[PDB]
Formats: sequence, C-alpha cells, structure tokens
Amino acid sequence: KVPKGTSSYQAEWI
Amino acid sequence: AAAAAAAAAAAAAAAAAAAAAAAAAAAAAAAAAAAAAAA
Amino acid sequence: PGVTVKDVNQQEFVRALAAFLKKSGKLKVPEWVDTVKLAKHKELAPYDENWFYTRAASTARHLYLRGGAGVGSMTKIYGGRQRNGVMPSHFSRGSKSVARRVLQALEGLKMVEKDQDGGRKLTPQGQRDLDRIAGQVAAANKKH
Amino acid sequence: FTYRGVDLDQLLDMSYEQLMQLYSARQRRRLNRGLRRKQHSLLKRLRKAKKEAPPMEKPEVVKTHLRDMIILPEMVGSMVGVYNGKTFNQVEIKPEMIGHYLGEFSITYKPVKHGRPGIG
Amino acid sequence: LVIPEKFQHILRVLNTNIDGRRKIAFAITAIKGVGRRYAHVVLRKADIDLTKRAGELTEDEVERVITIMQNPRQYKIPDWFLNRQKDVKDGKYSQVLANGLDNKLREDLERLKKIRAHRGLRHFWGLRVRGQHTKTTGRRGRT
Amino acid sequence: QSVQVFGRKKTATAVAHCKRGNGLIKVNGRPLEMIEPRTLQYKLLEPVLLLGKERFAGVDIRVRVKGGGHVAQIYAIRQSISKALVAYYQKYVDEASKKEIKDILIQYDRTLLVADPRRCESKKFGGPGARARYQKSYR
Amino acid sequence: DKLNNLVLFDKATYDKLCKEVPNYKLITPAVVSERLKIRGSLARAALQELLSKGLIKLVSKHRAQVIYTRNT
Amino acid sequence: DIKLFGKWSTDDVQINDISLQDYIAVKEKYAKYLPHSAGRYAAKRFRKAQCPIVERLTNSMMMHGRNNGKKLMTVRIVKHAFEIIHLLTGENPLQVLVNAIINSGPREDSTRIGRAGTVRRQAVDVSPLRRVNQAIWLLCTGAREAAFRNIKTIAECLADELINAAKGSSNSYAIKKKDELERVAKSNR
RNA sequence: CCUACGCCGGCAGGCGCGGGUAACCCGUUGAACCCCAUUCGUGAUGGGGAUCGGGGAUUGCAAUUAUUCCCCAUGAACGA
Repeated sequence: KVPKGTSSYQAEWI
Repeated sequence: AAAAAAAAAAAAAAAAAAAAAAAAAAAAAAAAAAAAAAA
Repeated sequence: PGVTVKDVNQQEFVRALAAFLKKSGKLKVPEWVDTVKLAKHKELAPYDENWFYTRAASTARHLYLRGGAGVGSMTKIYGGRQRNGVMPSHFSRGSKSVARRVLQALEGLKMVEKDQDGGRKLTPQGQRDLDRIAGQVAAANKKH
Repeated sequence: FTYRGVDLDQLLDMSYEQLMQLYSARQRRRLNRGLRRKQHSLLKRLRKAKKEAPPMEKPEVVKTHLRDMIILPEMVGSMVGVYNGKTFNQVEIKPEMIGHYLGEFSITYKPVKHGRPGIG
Repeated sequence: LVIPEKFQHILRVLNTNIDGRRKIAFAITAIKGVGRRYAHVVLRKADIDLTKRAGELTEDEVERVITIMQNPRQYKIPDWFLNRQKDVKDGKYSQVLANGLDNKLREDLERLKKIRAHRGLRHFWGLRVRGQHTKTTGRRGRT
Repeated sequence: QSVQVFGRKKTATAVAHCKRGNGLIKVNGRPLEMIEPRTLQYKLLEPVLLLGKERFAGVDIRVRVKGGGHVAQIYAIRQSISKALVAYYQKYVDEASKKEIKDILIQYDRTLLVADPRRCESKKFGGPGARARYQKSYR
Repeated sequence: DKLNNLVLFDKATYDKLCKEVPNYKLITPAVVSERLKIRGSLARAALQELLSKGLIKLVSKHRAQVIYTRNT
Repeated sequence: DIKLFGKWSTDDVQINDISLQDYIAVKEKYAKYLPHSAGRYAAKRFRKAQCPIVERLTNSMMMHGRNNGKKLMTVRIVKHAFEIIHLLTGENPLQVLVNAIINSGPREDSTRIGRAGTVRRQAVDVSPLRRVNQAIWLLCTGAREAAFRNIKTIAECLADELINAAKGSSNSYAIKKKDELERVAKSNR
C-alpha cells in the first residue's frame, strides 16, 4: 500500500 | 551604642577570618583607582 | 523587659501565629488556595487545608527578621531542592505570584508596609501585634 | 474531518489572524514570529500550481527544500516533494497534518537493520 | 482510629479493582489516568478528609467523587490538571481515564500511522521517539 | 568595664562582648536553647554545666555570630563563651580563679579554649581537591 | 511475601491492643505494628490514642521515633 | 557533675577484662555529655584509644554510603538505643555496652602467611586495640544487616543486638562471627 | 547583561522602573543537605522515575529526530 507519490526511501521506512 | 560596638567587633572578626585588614584596604584603594581610570 | 519574638521557639510561634490569623478571620483570601504547591521544586500538594494562613504568618515573621527584602527575596527565602529527574538536584526558587499576593493580602490588614526603600517591611502595628503574641507564647513557654 | 472543534470549510474560510490561537506552542510561536519571504514565495508557487490544474486532476507536485515549513491548512490537497538530503519524497498533503512540519514526512536516514559483528 | 463497619474490602471504580484498604489519596492513583497530584486536587474539592482511608467512605462520597471526576471544569479542576488539553477532534479541555486513555493513545498512534509521519513509524516499530543516544542502550526488550 | 574577645573554627566567627551585667547571655538576641541543632545544646551548655551558673552571676554576655555552618557555629559559641568568661576574670578579677577555671576547662577538653589547627585547605592543580586526583583507564 | 498488614482495627486486634500492650517492657510503634500485623500508621495513631487513654507513659517523642513505656 | 545525655551515670561502670581495661575510656575523665566531640583522634597512633567509647559507636555508625556525614541521626539513634536498653533491662546501659564489647571481640585470629598462592594460615593472638575495633565493627554490622528491610528503627536494632551480645546469645551476629573466627582459630592453629 | 524593586501571570515567563563598565550594584553573595514537627509502614508501595501522550512559555533567521523550561497523565527495570 505504498503511496503513488513518494519514493522508495520512505517506503523502506514503511 | 553597645549593639553598634558588637557589630563592629563581629565585622573585625570576619575580616580577620578572611585574612588582612591592611590588604583589604589596599585592594579597595586599587579598585577605586581602577574606577577613576574608567571614568 | 519587653519580650522579643526572637527569644521564643520559632515554630511554636509560627503555629500560634497561624492560629491567631485563623481567629482573626478578616483578610482578602485568594482562590488558588486549594490548587497550587509552593513552587516548582516540590512534587505533591500540601496537606494543610490552612497552608495559606501559616505561610502568611511565617512570611510576616520573616519580614520581622529583616527589613529591606522584596518579593524576589521572599521568593529566594522559600527555595529548595529541585530533583531534576535522573539529572542531579539543584536549588530552585519560590513562586513569584503566590508570595507577592500573600504580601498583598497581609498588606490589606495594614500589617505590611511599602517603603521608600523599594522593599516591604512590617508595620508598627505589625511589631506591636508580634510582640503581643510573642508575650502570649512567652507566657506559654516560661510559665508552662 | 474536524480539528479542535473547527471544520475544514470553517478553517479554510478563517482569517490568518484567527489561526494563531488554534495551533501548538511552537506553531503559534512561529506564527507570532511571522513567516519569511522564501516561504511566502513557496506558498505563491503552490497557489499557481494548485490553481492551473484540471478540475478532475490533483495539482502538479512542487518540490522544495524547506523542511521547516508549517503545514498550513491552505496547502491541503497538494502534492509536495520534500528534500531530505538526497531524494524529494512526494507527499500528498492530507488534512490530518495541519499541525505539523513538512520535515517529518521525508524521513531523513534509512533505518538501521543490523548485521553481525566481525572483529569487534 | 475506629472500626468502620461499612468497609468494602474491594472497590470497583471505572473498571478497576481498587485495594480499598489503601489510603484514599493514594488508591485513586492506582487507576490509569489519575496520578497523585490530580486525586489530591480532586479531594480538596471532593470535600473528603485525607485522614480517612478508601474503604471508610460513603457511596455518596463515591458518587460525588466520580461526579467531579467526570465533570472537571464544573467543579474547579481547571485546565492544567487535565490529562488532555486540546484534542485533535474537539480541542476540549477534558480529563481522559483508563479505557478512554488507552483508546486515545491508540487513536493518536493510528492517526500518526495514517499520517505517515516520522513519529508514526517509530510507534509502529516500537522504538525510542524523543531522539535518544542509543550508543550504549537498547538492551532489555530488544530481539 | 568590658572585655571583647572571639572564637574561631573553620569559617564560624563568634564575637563575644562581656561586661559587668546580670547573667545575661544573648546570641544575637536569642538564648542558648533556641539553636536548632539542639542535641549539641549540651555542648552548648558545657560552659554552664561544668562551671555552675553561680560563677556566671553578674556578667552581660553578648554573642554575635558570623559565617560557618551550624555545628561550626555551635563550637564557635562554646569557644567564645569559655574564652569570654576566662578573659573577664583575668582582666577584672584575680589570676588564681582564672587559672583554676582554665584548668577546669582544659583538663576536660582543650578544644574549649584553644583553636582548631586545620581548615578546608586550598587546591594544588590536578584533581577535585587537594589530595584525591582524577581517574583514568587501561586496555 | 506480602506484608499487607491490617489497615484498620478488628475485634481481636483491639482485644490485644487495649490489653497486651501495657505488659511489654518496651512499647514501640514498630514493635506493636510488628507483633500483630498492623501498619505503622495504624499503630502510630493507636499509640497516640494510648496517650489519650492515659495508661502508658510517653518517654521519647521525635519525628519518626516516639517511645512509649508500660506503667509501673 | 557530668552525666551522659543529661541523665546517664558513669561511675557505676566497671571493666571486667584487664586486657581491655585501658583501651576503653569511659570511667572517670572520659565521660562527656554527648558522643559528638568533633576533635581529632586519628592524629597519630593510639590516639583513638583515648577517645570515648560512645563516640566510637557513633563514628562507626555513619559507615554506610548514604549516611556518611549525618552524625546527628547517629547520635539520636544512640540516644533512642540507650533508652530502649534502659527499658528492657533497667540497669545503666553503658554497663551493657561495655559487657557487649568485651564479650564480642575475637581472641585468636587467622592470618595468611606464606606466599601469594600458599593459603596456609596460622591462627595468632588478637591485639587488644584491634579486639576493641573488631568488636565495635561487629556490633555496628549486626545493627546494619538486621535493619535493612524491617519495621524496626535502627536504634531498636542496635539496642537489641547490643543486649543480645551483652549476654552472649546465639542470636547476635557479632557473637556468631566471634564464634566463627574462634572456630577458624581451632582449625588453622 | 549581572540584577534589585514593583505590577500582571495556577508554572515556566512578560511589563514598568534604578544601580552596576564593577571588594561598591546584584552582595549581608539570605544555599543545599542538616534540623523540628506531619504523613507514609517494608510491597514494586507514595522508593526509582525512565519510557510516552496532550498542552503551555521562552531562546533564536530556523526546535520537526522531542533545543531548553514548565503543567497533567504513563509508571518499566532495579530486592545491593
């Protein structure tokens, strides 16, 4: 459920 | 008067403890001089 | 032999001066009497339901012990030991507004007088009253 | 959605002076201090980029450095790239973040996920 | 003292077993959401002497304590003894107790997870939040 | 008609002003029971209980206390009262009874009339204070 | 384990506190507290009541150490 | 005249052991009103043999870490302990103190003699001053470790341990360790 | 910039008003423990306050990764 905006960086914080 | 005398005595004692009186006086004089210079 | 307030046990004098201010009954009492500590450097509430009265008594007596002490000096007398958590304790001062308005409330009873000298001292009414109650507790001392 | 008993239409129709009681200690502190010209210009670029978008469409993302920007509720609905040293992280400003900073939304380092000790 | 004959050996105030024999000014602290200072400033307006215990009370005292305790503004517990000052929803100066306490902690954590903020992912991961120096700590409870 | 002496521990100074009086002992306007480290009252009562109050018959004794801590001030007041009575009987009464009361005080305790030879000393560089120094590590 | 001493009086507790106490050679709130499962607050208030009973001498009285003594 | 704490008598006090008779100074001109002397006694060697006994029980009682300047708590603990012994016995409690110090110090002691690795001890005689100091340290230690977690005030604990060792109980930690060193004395020889 | 004094702040702080370019004015540098009374009463408890959730006020261009201080609530480990 990764946002369409943000990068992989904050997604690795998810 | 008596009270005053007592106070004086106490002061003297304190001075002695610190020490000496002469030295203190000298210091005071120096301070005064410094102040004057500043002025 | 005009008796001296300084020639009495001071904390029995504080308890009797608290009872004397209780029997008086006339004073402008504030509204944060049931809320606050003395300052930041304590933890819990005071147990006394009349803590304002006995603090006013002790504050009048500390005014008796020296004239020339303002609210900041009254803040500074009632200091103590703040425990800073696991960081070590320090000296922390009293509360400004509370001691200021204690001096203001006793100023209402003409027992605290503002001077030319900036601070507040005891009235001649105040020293008359303290020497009367001093004779009361002095008879409570040398005759009990 | 409601914030502090005030609604989104109620906030967005509220003046700039009356915001300054509805915030946190630091936020009312900074709004007392008054915003800078750089952040004024960034909000102006946000006005231009939120206006010219098609009405079905979300506005074009504006990227920025200024991590110490208060998220004003007027910014809600935009998409902002926030710079955390390397990478503009693109956050859709939802109305739940009107009392925070941008700088917490682009998390600056990578989480430590340990290995094993060699020669210690 | 005396031997108070209505002595409930178990108290049940707001979903909490209270050891009723404990001191009244220290048995209210036992529930979540009420500490030591707060129950005292309750009791100074709840008009009960501190000399008594917690099992020596009347239920009329109990119902006026819970009345003041859920109505903290109307009985002069003003807006700094409160557990929550300005909520996210209503901003209402209001005390929050045990079940609602865990509920609103959970609410704020779910919010900051939904916000995708720097705090929320820490709180989902269960780590330190206030920027601590963990170059020697992080020992007990990590695996 | 008056004698003016003192007593000195570490920082505590006790100024004594005595003369022909009534048996009056003021310590800045308070008795010798009104000093809150009160168990040491007995040490504070050692000039009276050793010598008898009949020897403190007609003497005004004013005490004004400076500096120090409470225990140091108590031993300073004890010091100053004993030296004040001894100096009074030396200057105004015989040598013999002064010598006798000196022998009563010293053979009980010399610290009553003589000073203490030591103080919280100054510091030579290299540690917290004078004697103990800082700590290090190996390996 | 639990030293949850009795916070208030009882029947037999007072039947020993009014009775057994003036026969101890030493009446201490810790001792009276310790022998009969009583908190030092409860025994402390009870020993001030035994001042008000007049049975028992009061020898020492301090902050936290108040010594009572059985009579004769 | 001179009485301890305003009331307590010293002329009734009698020493039993001649071997310890001078190294406790209580009887005639070492009786003072308080244990708080505040003079030097560790000036040079054996000058803490002519300091008063109750001063030694005082100054060896601030031993632990958090109490390490608070002598006034110690002198009120001494006062309450003497009053408790005077209740539970009736006699002059200084006699109980002297009989407790005499009955508690060791008589033979073990000392490691050899090299660092030859633990082949040799039970030797106890010096009288070290017998005094070992007795005072055992009495203070029994007052400490039996008053760590209790309802009893440490004055009560000191007083009861001083009573139990003055009569030579199997209850005193001091008498237990005296018997232990005396039994180790049987073993090394 | 060290502050006294007064006023307004339940607490951090504001506002007015001097001295002090300095043994002077802060300064008598009015401290802490200590003490005397109160409460607690040997258990994770009111010890320990960490770990956090709400706020509030200063420092500053800038406090979000908590600057610092304050006010509730949270109360883990720790039994020498």
